[PDB]
Amino acid sequence: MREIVHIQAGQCGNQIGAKFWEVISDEHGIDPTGSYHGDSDLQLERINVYYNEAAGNKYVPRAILVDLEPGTMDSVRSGPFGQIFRPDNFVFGQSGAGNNWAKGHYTEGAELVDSVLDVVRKESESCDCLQGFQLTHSLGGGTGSGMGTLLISKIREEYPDRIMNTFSVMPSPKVSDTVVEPYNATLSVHQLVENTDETYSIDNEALYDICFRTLKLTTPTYGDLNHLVSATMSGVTTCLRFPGQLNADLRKLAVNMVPFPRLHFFMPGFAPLTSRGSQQYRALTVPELTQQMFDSKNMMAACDPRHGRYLTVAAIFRGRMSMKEVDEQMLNVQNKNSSYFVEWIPNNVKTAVCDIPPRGLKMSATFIGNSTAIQELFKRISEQFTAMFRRKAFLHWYTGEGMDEMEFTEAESNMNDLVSEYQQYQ
Amino acid sequence: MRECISIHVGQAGVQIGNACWELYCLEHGIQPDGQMPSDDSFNTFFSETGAGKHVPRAVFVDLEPTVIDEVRTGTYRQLFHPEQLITGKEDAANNYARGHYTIGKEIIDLVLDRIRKLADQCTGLQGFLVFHSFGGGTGSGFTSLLMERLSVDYGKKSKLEFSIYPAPQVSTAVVEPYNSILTTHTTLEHSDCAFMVDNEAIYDICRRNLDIERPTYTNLNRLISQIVSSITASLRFDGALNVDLTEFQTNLVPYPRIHFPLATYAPVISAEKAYHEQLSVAEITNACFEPANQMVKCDPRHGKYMACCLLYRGDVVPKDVNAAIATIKTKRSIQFVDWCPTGFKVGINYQPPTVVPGGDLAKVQRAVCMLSNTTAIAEAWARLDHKFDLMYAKRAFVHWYVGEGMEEGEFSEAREDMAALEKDYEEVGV
Ligand SMILES: CC(=O)O[C@H]1C(=O)[C@@]2(C)[C@H]([C@H](OC(=O)c3ccccc3)[C@]3(O)C[C@H](OC(=O)[C@H](O)[C@@H](NC(=O)c4ccccc4)c4ccccc4)C(C)=C1C3(C)C)[C@]1(OC(C)=O)CO[C@@H]1C[C@@H]2O
Ligand SMILES: Nc1nc2c(ncn2[C@@H]2O[C@H](COP(=O)(O)OP(=O)(O)OP(=O)(O)O)[C@@H](O)[C@H]2O)c(=O)[nH]1
Ligand SMILES: Nc1nc2c(ncn2[C@@H]2O[C@H](COP(=O)(O)OP(=O)(O)O)[C@@H](O)[C@H]2O)c(=O)[nH]1
Ligand SMILES: [Mg+2]
Repeated sequence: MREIVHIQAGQCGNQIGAKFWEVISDEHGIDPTGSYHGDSDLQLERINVYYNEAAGNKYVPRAILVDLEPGTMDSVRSGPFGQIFRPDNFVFGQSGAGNNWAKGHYTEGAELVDSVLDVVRKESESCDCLQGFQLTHSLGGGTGSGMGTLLISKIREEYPDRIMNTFSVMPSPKVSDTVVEPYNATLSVHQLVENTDETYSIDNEALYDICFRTLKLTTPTYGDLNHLVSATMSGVTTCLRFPGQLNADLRKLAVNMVPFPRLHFFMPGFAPLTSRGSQQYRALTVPELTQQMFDSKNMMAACDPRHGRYLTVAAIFRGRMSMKEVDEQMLNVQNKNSSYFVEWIPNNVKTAVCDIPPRGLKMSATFIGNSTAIQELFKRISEQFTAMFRRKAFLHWYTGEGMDEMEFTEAESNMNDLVSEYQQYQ
Repeated sequence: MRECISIHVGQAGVQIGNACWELYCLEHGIQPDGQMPSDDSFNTFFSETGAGKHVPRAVFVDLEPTVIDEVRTGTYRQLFHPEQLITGKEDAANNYARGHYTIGKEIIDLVLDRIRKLADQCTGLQGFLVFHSFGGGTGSGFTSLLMERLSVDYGKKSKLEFSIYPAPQVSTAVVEPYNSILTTHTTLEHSDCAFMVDNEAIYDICRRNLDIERPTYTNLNRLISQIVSSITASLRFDGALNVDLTEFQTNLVPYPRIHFPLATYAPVISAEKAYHEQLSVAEITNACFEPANQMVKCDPRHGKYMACCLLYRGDVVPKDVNAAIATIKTKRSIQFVDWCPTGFKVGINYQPPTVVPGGDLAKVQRAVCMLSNTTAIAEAWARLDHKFDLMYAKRAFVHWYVGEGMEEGEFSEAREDMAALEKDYEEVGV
């Protein structure tokens, strides 16, 4: 029944993934051993969406773990929840990607993908009815960007009608740890625009802005950023795991969210978010849940939605709440902010409402925004790529892996074609 | 004898069903396990097995498991026959073409096999009661696949249809206008009386009459079931003027395509208000001609009425009803067509309206359901085809419908057929 297969690529994809498995195991009431210890029948009713049932009532997550280095597998396997994953589903090389997209796609991961894909088959054949693939990765560096988009291409060719749904941490100018992220990202966005059905664009600059200007964390780690990402990952699949007043499958999102086939790059968000020193003074009620959820400060990509228009927004609410109050607030937002929504769509907001809020919250909303402002993320990556490529800087590392300057020219061509399609509707 | 097969489709139809069957069980005194402690009044809605178990004449259909798996687990798990709660694997995704062409194409011959096994227990089947959302993928596409089959399989039998229809402002989906327009062939060709209802109108009725500031859907579904209990009451109970389900249609429907009445119910009232007013037949009759109580956001004063069925129930007497409708004929704001000098069909049933014990709505000695054919409803269509036009001019989501086996020309052919219905309701008002 609507199974998801989840796949983790590179350091970032395995880190946002290994936190996601701690979050959905808390929801489903599964112990770090793999045993169920939860309160409620509703936790166990849809455990099949993310887990395989196994002997002794142990539940093994339907995750494939992919890397070109052993050291992230060693860090996950030794971690808070590491023993829960199937030993056969850790698929890895020895020599890394070197932060090179061409090592991922053409050499080091082209060797390994035959050993990955045949595990994705064992999980997908163990499904009763697969709904889709849920892939976590980063667009900077080489493993997530270049092997993860190789793997998207292989799974897309094999499963053409299932949902391909990716969570994609991607570069920004003021929070960059690598010289060649513009190249790696530009070569990777060229694969996402053609193959994925949804891509959730996430940024470390926006995840630090939530930590500093909303949560008021003094020293936010990558573990704190991974917690913000994985809350929205748990959010969008909620309606295929729990009952609700309005159910929305990942496909019921896509049909409402994607007006034209290629405009599937989404900007996620979450509510409530508070400092731990101010949760005492807020009322969590749907109007306050809404006023935060649509705030330019709350969204997990550096694009301000006041620099564009929304095509579609989806607000996936969780908790015991009024349908009048939810339908009132999603009306009031797009009438009082009407200059920020496209006027050729007569209602821009999808709503969904689950009966089961996150453990320790009375209510939650996960926000998904499709906005013409996402062009500013692809535009800045293309403007950084352009400066390095106009002088062929660092290209012997890619052409030494058998790549061409023609593939760089074709990737940046397709990047500006994606920017032009979002700008067209602005 | 006098059976009705009740078919509940998608999330909206199933959740209205879970309120309808909550009501019918209380009204006939059937326990939620289907047993009856201590007349054939239940026979329209329940088949009786030799154990003394009353099993409902209903089919619940959804293309995804979630809502019917909740019916299979909640207090009514023992009421229904387990194979007439029908689920697929795959959601219809608010896409008409998944409901009609691609996903619902697999479940249909299992659904019709259950309807046949119900109809073969009916000794004198009166009609079908079909419950759905106009905005849903299962709601529009599966109901339109099912009705096309029922209209060749049961061509004589009356098909009454209860539709949650998109609002002026309130909406839950971007593609609600596409699914609703594609449905207009179903209601025109394969339905006999189609009761449009609106979430935004019932929310405003809840705010003004029930004093509930922020309602859920469970508050709406206890009003949509109160109307079908009032339509079917003459089939189930003794009355002064019992109305047959074809007698109803012979007075409601002036022309074959002109079968989209409004409905309203009175008194919708909070139990705290109901002590401080007397709620006489004339008060509750006049309440039905307020714009404030119409369950579609359109104004009846911008139309002409063609025919009304005032379906009274409880402590109502034919004197008081004649005296009431004589005042409705006196008022010039309530305008009828020149060609209907009679105006009113009246039904009067001796069974008071049943309170659901968890409900927002008062105990009252009297109720009326007014079902009402009026030209005004064409504005609810002229709202929604203007939502369709803005999106279809851009082809704004059409690749998801074309991608699941629909002809692109069906959008033009559905907007065309809606303009011919909106023409007919303007054309008869002269
Ligand atoms: C008493 C009280 O209100 O406690 C809250 C709390 O103080 C706040 C600050 C929590 C807290 O969040 C954080 O500390 C945090 C830090 C960095 C990044 C992200 C979160 C909380 O830790 C987080 C925790 O949330 C959960 O436990 C959810 O089930 C969540 N899962 C996890 O956080 C989790 C943690 C460890 C292991 C496994 C799961 C979740 C989110 C989305 C979907 C599914 C589950 C909650 C409500 C609280 C505390 C405990 C203080 C907040 O988080 C959530 C998701 O509600 C941060 O802002 C909100 C508002 C809350 O008021
Ligand atoms: N009153 C009422 N309205 C409902 C209820 N559930 C859904 N609706 C309305 O139904 C419309 C959307 O239809 P869906 O619930 O998505 O219909 P569906 O057939 O399940 O659609 P699919 O998921 O695509 O199969 C919205 O306008 C809702 O307001 C309910 O329980 N009561
Ligand atoms: N949020 C998050 N970002 C990370 C994490 N680790 C690395 N990153 C950041 O995102 C980029 C990810 O690249 P990486 O995953 O290391 O490349 P790969 O291993 O070759 O795929 C890095 O440059 C970091 O800025 C992590 O745990 N969480
Ligand atoms: Mg549905």
